[PDB]
Amino acid sequence: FVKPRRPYNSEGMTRILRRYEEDLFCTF
Amino acid sequence: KEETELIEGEVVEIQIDRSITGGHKQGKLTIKTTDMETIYELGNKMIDGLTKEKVLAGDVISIDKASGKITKLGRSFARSRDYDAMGADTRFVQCPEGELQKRKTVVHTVSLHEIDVINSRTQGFLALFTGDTGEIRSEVRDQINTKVAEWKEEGKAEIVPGVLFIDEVHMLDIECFSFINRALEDEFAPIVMMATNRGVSKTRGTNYKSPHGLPLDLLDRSIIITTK
Amino acid sequence: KSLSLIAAHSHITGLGLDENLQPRPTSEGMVGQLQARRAAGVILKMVQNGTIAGRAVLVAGPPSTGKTALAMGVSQSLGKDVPFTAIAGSEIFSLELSKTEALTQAFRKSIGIKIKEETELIEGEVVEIQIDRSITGGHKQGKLTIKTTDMETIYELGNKMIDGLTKEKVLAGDVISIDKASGKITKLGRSFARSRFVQCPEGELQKRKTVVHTVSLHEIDVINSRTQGFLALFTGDTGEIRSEVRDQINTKVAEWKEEGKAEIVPGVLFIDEVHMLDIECFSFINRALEDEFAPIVMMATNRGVSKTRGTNYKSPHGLPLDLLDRSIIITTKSYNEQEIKTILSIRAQEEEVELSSDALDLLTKTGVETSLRYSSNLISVAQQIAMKRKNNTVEVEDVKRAYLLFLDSARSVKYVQENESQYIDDQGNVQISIAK
Amino acid sequence: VTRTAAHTHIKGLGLDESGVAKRVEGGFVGQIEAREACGVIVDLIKAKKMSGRAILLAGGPSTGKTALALAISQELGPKVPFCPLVGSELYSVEVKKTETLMENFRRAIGLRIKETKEVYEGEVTELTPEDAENPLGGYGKTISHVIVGLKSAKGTKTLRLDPTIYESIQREKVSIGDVIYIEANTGAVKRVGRSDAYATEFDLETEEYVPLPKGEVHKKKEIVQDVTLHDLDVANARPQGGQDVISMMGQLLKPKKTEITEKLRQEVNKVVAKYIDQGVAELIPGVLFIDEVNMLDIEIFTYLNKALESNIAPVVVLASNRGMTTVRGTEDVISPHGVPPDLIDRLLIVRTLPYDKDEIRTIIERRATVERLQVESSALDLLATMGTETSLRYALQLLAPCGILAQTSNRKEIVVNDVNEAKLLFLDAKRSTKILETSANYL
Amino acid sequence: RIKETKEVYEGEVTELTPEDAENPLGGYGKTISHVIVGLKSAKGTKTLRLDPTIYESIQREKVSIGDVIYIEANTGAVKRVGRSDAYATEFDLETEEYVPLPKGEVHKKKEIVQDVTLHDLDVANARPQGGQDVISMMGQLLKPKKTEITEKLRQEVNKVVAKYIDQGVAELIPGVLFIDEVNMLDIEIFTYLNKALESNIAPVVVLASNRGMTTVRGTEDV
Amino acid sequence: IEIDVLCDLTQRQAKLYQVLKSQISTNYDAIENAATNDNLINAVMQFRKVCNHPDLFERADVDSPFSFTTFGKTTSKFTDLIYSSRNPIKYSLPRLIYEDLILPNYNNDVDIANKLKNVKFNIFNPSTNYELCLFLSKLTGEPSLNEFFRVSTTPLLKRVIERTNGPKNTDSLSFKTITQELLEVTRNAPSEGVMASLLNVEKHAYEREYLNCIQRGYHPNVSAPPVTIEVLGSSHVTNSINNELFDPLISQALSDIPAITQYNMHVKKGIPVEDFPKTGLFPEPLNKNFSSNISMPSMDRFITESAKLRKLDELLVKLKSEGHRVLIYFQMTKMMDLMEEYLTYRQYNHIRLDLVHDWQTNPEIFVFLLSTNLTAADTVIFYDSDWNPTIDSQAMDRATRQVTVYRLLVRGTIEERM
Ligand SMILES: Nc1ncnc2c1ncn2[C@@H]1O[C@H](COP(=O)(O)OP(=O)(O)O)[C@@H](O)[C@H]1O
Ligand SMILES: Nc1ncnc2c1ncn2[C@@H]1O[C@H](COP(=O)(O)OP(=O)(O)O)[C@@H](O)[C@H]1O
Repeated sequence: FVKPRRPYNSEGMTRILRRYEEDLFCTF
Repeated sequence: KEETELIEGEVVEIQIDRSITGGHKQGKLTIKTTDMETIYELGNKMIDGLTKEKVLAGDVISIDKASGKITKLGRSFARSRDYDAMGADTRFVQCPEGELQKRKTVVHTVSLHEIDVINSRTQGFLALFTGDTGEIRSEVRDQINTKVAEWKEEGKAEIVPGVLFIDEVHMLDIECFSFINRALEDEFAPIVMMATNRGVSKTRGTNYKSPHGLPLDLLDRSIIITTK
Repeated sequence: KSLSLIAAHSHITGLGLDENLQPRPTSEGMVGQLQARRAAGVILKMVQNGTIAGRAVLVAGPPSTGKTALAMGVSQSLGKDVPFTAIAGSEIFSLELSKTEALTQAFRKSIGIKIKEETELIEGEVVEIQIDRSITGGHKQGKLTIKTTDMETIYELGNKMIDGLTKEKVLAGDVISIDKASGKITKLGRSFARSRFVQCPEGELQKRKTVVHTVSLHEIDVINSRTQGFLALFTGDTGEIRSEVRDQINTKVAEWKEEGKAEIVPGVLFIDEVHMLDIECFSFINRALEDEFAPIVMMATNRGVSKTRGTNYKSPHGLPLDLLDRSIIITTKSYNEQEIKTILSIRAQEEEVELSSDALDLLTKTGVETSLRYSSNLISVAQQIAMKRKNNTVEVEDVKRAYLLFLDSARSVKYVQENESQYIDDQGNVQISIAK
Repeated sequence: VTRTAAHTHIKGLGLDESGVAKRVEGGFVGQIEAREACGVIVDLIKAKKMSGRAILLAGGPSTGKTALALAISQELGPKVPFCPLVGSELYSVEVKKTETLMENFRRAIGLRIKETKEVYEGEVTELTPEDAENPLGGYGKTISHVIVGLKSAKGTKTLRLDPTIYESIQREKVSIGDVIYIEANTGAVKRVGRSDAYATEFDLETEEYVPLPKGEVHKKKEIVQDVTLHDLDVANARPQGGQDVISMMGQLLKPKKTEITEKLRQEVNKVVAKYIDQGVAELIPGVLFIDEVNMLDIEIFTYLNKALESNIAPVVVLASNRGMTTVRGTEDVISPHGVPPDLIDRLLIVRTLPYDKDEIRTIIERRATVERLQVESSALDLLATMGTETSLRYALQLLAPCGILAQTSNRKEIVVNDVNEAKLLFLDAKRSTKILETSANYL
Repeated sequence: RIKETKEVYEGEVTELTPEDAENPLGGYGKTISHVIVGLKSAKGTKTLRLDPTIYESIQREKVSIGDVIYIEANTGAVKRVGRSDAYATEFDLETEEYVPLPKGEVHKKKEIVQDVTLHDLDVANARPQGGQDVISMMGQLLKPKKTEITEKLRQEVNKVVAKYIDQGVAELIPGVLFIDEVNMLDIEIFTYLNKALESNIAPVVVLASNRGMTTVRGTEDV
Repeated sequence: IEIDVLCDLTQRQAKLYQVLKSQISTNYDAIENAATNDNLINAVMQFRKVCNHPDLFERADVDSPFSFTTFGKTTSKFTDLIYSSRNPIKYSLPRLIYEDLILPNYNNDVDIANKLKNVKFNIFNPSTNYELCLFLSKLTGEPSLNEFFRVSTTPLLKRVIERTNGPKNTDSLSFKTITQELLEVTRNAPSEGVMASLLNVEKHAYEREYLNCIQRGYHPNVSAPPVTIEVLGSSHVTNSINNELFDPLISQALSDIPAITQYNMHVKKGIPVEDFPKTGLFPEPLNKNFSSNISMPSMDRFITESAKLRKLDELLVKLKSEGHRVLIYFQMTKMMDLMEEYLTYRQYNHIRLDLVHDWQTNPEIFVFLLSTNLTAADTVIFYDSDWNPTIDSQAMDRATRQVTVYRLLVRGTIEERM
């Protein structure tokens, strides 16, 4: 059997995404 | 002796989540080699080392887990739509192939004094460079002696003794000699080399004359090399 | 309470005196020195009367004559709730206080203020506790049943009582003490209910109790100074407190005594080896003794005409003549054979050592011959040699074995004086090798 | 294989059950009366009834005084606290020498306490705070309560926390999925690591992975601790361990030595006496050893005269190699062994004697067999004549160059010629002095 | 002697528009795809495309339209030089730094030669860098007492300095330490001079004295 | 084939050995004579217990400093956990000193003298000393002339907590030094630049010597809270003490705000981020191991702390690689559940407590634990070995192939004489 991953909780938090074609920035 | 893991590959996607103030930092990193592609989880020091030395998608980085060191090796994607904010001229490197995670054993040497200064107080690594380590207590040195012997018994660490050289030893007080005569009998004591260019002169701190400027208790427990 | 193994002055429970201040030959662990004990009783009455201040006495004599024994007898005869400071001559040489500031702090630590206050208290055994919560939990209601051996009652609790009982969790059968005005609740223990262990309290639940406080002038001096708090009384970094707060404390204490809210209880400052102070400290001591809030100073020294510290001349007792001008001197004398054997018998009784008569006579002879402290050290070390052969009483052979094993001063000097080539001299010359 | 330095061939006094010393036992040769006196001192220390007892080890150099003190410490065992010291240790630039002496005196008294700890532990499942109705009123904090859900092996408890514990919990940087350790005595929180119930190969902080703790969440466990009185005085003078801001900032400050007042010592003694009276703590008095007691000043001796009269003082052992020597800090006081006569009366002097030729030979035999070296008989006789001619220590520390010169010739045995090369390469004090006298420009 | 090439982007701010993305993410607002910033200088005008992370630096340093800024190339990290002189008569009463419009083009490459000494590097590496801990700013607000700098920091400074000489970037310039009236020096300082003159990094030291046959201080017969 | 294995004493085992040697009054000849003959038996089981495993005489537990506290303990749907740690030392202060020296009333002049010395006669007051304020404003460059009066009248910790990086005008007597000019370049500078690498010696020494994976060696012995002051009958004393110990500004500065709470402030309440009580002032510790004084019992020290167990772990790898089935012979049951714990940690196939049937039918089981006919057994191991032939002979008689017996011995104890 495969062990599950750790839960990831990011609530009320910003986000910076850096992908191949575009870079995003989410702000509250 | 320390065990570490090396991670090298192209960066596919960096996700960084931060608080409104900016204290709590967490995120995920998707690194990729030719054969494998895994997604990791990041910490505060990881994000701090990712923000400085700016990493974008397509850059090739090397990751050392035990040291927390991030080195950028170059770029491989050659992104077309570049916003003209920097004058970066990163090198064109190849795709790393094979295993993503490689295990190696590294060896580094630390001094005993550095361990006492580190364990002395909260910010001892600052005092290691500023020299503000004022009169470290004896209980500290007892506990580092016990833990150093325990590290010897586990096979993790070993003691490499060295040489302490004291040039112009006759410029010392008699209390220094009285401390040296009893500090030479310890288990953790190096081999001490002293040099003197003085004959029968006055011993500092008292009012008699002695050979080489040293009292006879120190000269009793010393073998003497002469020069011509 | 006051843990201790065995002290060197542990047999001195006070000054053996009558109601007419006459010294008995053997009372309270003190024998001999009749005139010195009478003078110390007069000084004790001077302290207990409390109408005069700033008088310095001096105890001078040969070494091992019971000067520290006299000081311990006075300290035990004073009893509790009276300040008694005992310092040495080397203690005032500080790196972060001056000598005059350290002497000032030692002077003000020896006089105290007696204040009587009353505080209403509740102490009983907890029977049962109900905590009630609402639907939203915004309001907390509670009931507490508490009893003694004479009454039982139920109290309706407010919110802060509920938070004070939820914190430091109190269950049934618990004996607690509640202060209403401060909100501090302490658990005394557990009641004797099998179904630490403290018995159930008796009498009324709500007692008005009077506590008598004694606080020194140095404590009020530290608290009144705004630079450091009361934690400097334990850490020890007061750091040269200014004279202005001392003057305010003087005026406040004077007006408190005038109003009748507080009394002044003076005490004794004992300086041991007073000959090792500088002449600046002596000059400060001359002018610190005429203040209204000055304790009675006891000094002990054993030197003869020796050099005063910080000077280049010699003075009697190691003290200058102006300091000796304001002092009355009590002189102690050397002991006889009977007093030495009585001291050794008392030290035998305090060290749970059973001695034979011949062993006691041998100890008396070797104490008259060499030293009283040498015999008082040999008597405890002979018991282990006696216990190695598995018998209770210490015989002559154990004392002779201890005399052979452990040396005294004179035999050590005699052994050194014809073997001085093996010892390091004043010039640092020594011979290590056996031959040549 | 092992590491040795001028000692560790001594394993104790080596006495019998009646206190009689054997000739060769425990690495000791000779010094029979000194060893018997030291055994009586060991029995007196083990009696645990005496306070402020002082002995003195008087003799020449290289007679075995530090060896006898090491024998005392090895005979008493690791339970009794032994505090070695040199006379030059007391001169500190942060605090006066009197407070250093009293610090060592309180450091030489041990204590053994059995302590009950209230411990909450488990894996963090749910971490949810609640907000205040007015966060910018300034008075009161941002949150009101934090709900923490902990689970263990066969148990799950939900806790409602005041904010002050949650500041420590946040300072250890816990998350959901971590195993924590909360003690209720001081509010300290220990974070152990990630739980093993989740994936362990997707991290970058090289953290350990622990399983769930056994038992319930809420426990009471017994812990036996060994402390000294000086640890209590230091922990009360510089308070760290609470969750208030003074103890919170006490860790970040640079530590320094202050003058501990007598009120704190008396209150610590009262609390320790209350601990002993309940059958919780036991008292282990120890040994304080001072090397080179001639280096002490007259003020330190005068404070020792009053410190030995206290009711909690340990047994103090001094060593000195001086004849008629003026005391430091004075100009005319000539006294035996550099110790003033006011301290000699409170002392029991134990005298050490010089050695002989055969004792030197067998001492070189034990030092050669503890250094893993085999010598010949003729070289051993040469080294014994060396020890009688120059010094015992010079014969002792000439063994290693002889072994090196034997190993460099691809042999195992030490011969006469290696000892002769050790003569030719290394000198002693007398030959160097004779070179210095017949010299042009202080050669 | 350290030489460095700096790339800059300075001038008066013309426009400041955080461009939104084509597909915004749920649960958020104003998801920046890129930041458009227009510059204006003397005989030069250039609009720029920026990283979305530069918007936090814009909001932190309070940059508005009409301000003059100073953009480092690689690090980003904009900063407000001041306000342009054309807005000096905007309000009646205003406490605002007014500065001239900068000359030259918006983009330029300048080679800056900077001179520092090794003691400056030692005292700058010794003190802890700009952080958020109480200890650093508390020591900044207190009396700057000197400390005994260890030989380890000097060794690492010499190591990194030699590493940057061998790249051809830096150049080492020794100088003269001139001590006059050396008769006042104690013999311990003379012995430490004897130790310190054997170092690899040591400069030339010049001494002056006006005495004849006098005793060395700290000794009564030499 | 019969061989024996020698092991050397660990530090802990030598310490309990020395404690047992010094405790029983050094009758080691009698102990050796009693071992040679076989209440000295109760003495020698303690030596055998120490030589076997140190956790049997004294079990290892959580290493923590001694708590010098008097807190609210339990004398045994949520449970309340409230901080209630106090100090056993109580300082008692009468009410008269407090009410007549520290609190203002009608008959004292605390507030009058405080105002007189801090406001009316302050030399930074702009209502009386405007020339000095203008001079200092030219000197420093402060935009406000009340800055000096505000700086001089608030405490140092309050000053460093709320310090703001406000702008200063250029026309002043103070500008930037060379060191600060070098400093402001490397705030966010990346690596490989010459000026950044010349100013980052400390981090390079940090990551060169692997300091984020080193272990803590020292923890204090006693930890204590500050000394409690007790005044009977006054709530003002309790309020002042609670305000001093738990000041919300300093307590909020040394910790952080939760992120969802910050989202509730900024979005659901419209509070700007400049009005936040500022946080994150606690200095970050050297490792994650240096953040606490509590050391957990690790499952690595248990192997190394017993020499026989460490040698057995070293030896078991060869028998695992060669594919054997090993017998372990014991005498007691404390070592039985100790080896159950160790084998459940190592995840080895071992018997749960018929035995002969399971031994014969199932070959997957590795290690069989027995306490004082097995034809397919190849290796027998005597851990706590005893030299009486009447038990050893039936031990190898109870258990085709070549049979090797292993005996683990400890150097310098009763087993070397044995
Ligand atoms: N009159 C006495 N009664 C009881 N004990 C005495 C008396 N005189 C001296 N001693 C004892 O002699 C011992 C040493 O005397 P001490 O007072 O230290 O001498 P000094 O007066 O020189 O300090 C002390 O233990 C003390 O108890
Ligand atoms: N009785 C003895 N048996 C074996 N070795 C001894 C004996 N006495 C002294 N030694 C050795 O001689 C040396 C003397 O050193 P030490 O005792 O420190 O000097 P001192 O005798 O002046 O105190 C020690 O290294 C010790 O190993």
